[PDB]
Amino acid sequence: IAIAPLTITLVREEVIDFSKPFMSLGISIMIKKKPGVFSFLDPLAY
Amino acid sequence: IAIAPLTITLVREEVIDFSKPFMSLGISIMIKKPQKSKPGVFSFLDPLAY
Amino acid sequence: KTVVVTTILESPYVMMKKNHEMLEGNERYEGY
Repeated sequence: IAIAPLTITLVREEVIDFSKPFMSLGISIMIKKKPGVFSFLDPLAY
Repeated sequence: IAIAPLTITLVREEVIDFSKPFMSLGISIMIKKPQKSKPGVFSFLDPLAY
Repeated sequence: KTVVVTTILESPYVMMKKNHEMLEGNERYEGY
């Protein structure tokens, strides 16, 4: 018996009996989650 | 066979056969879509912090 | 053979067709 993070796929199902899924997942996305002191002069160029 | 959204429970699995789930689901929360709140009395000071 | 595909009436799983008066057979029900 194999207890591992194995996805239930069509090719795997036909040859290996898969138990009930203990967790659900899917493809997701992620990204990378301080004004200057004299930032009040920003609207106009130096 | 029964093609219905039946929850895979222990008492059901002991007496019937369940396949792999065709959808993932869980408990969530209902709230009303946030309405525009009435402005406060002293809301003219909002643009600048306290 | 013909299999009785029993199902329950639940939204949005099975709708009751608005024009099912003249429909017969499997055409009465449509849904998930």
